[PDB]
Amino acid sequence: PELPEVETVRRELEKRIVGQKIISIEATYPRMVLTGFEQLKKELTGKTIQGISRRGKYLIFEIGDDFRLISHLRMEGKYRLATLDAPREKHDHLTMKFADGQLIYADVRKFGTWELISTDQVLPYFLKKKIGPEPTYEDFDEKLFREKLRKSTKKIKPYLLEQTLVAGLGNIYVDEVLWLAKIHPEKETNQLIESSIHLLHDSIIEILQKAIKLGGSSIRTYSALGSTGKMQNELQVYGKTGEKCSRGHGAEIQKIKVAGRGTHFCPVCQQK
DNA sequence: CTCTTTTTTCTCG
DNA sequence: GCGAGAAACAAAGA
Ligand SMILES: [Zn+2]
Repeated sequence: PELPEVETVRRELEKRIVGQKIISIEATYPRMVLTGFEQLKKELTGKTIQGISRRGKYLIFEIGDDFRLISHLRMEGKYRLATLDAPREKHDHLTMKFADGQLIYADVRKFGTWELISTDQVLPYFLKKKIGPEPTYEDFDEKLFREKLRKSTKKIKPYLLEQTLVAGLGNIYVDEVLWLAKIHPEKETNQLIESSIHLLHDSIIEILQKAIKLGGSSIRTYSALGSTGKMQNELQVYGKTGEKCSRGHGAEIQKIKVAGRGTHFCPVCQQK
């Protein structure tokens, strides 16, 4: 997932598991708990979930006053809420059991991670990762953004993916954003002029907030939280190779590889 | 059979 | 520091 999908999951969990006491925690893949599964089981068992937050693509479970469980779903992680007698599925790895249901984490590729940290360590955790601002008009300052782009000869798509200019873009929404802002993904950032950077800044905010409003992009429906999204029906370029650009000049969307990633763009709208 | 494809961190030169 | 490439891992498709 990217930020809109994680925010969608966050909202669903907030409605369903806040106020619930954790009765037990069980793992079939304890190695994804990077701070140690037995420690996490010992500390969180019997605690009540107080809230669910998010920073960038990270989910933050607030559990008791003093603990934060930071979860990253990486490429394929999925949460679902099930009854206590639901059968195990092949790629289920962790479960938090409540009195009347359980929260199950599944991840086919085993990339997702859980980290238990203290409340007063959450802000340092994200500072150490150098995560950039949230994609909102209030937090995402164009002036700093502009200065960072000016100092770099990185290509704009990979620099946006780093999460340091702004948090939350992944491959789908960086392709959508650069098409909307009419910028080629291999454009060196120090060549962008002020008006392009302004359009890019606003396009990042608008695309991600639209995606959040529509419940994220679900390339299929699942048993899992966040699988009811509708943003996938609004994508203009991601996965649209060979289809016509929707601005209607008859150009086909093309797919290239940029810094190892599949990259979809309109060669008329997005000139190098 | 092999190769390629689908977030963050790691290696190497 | 940089960029390129690969790796953690699993499954599907060519
Ligand atoms: Zn176009």
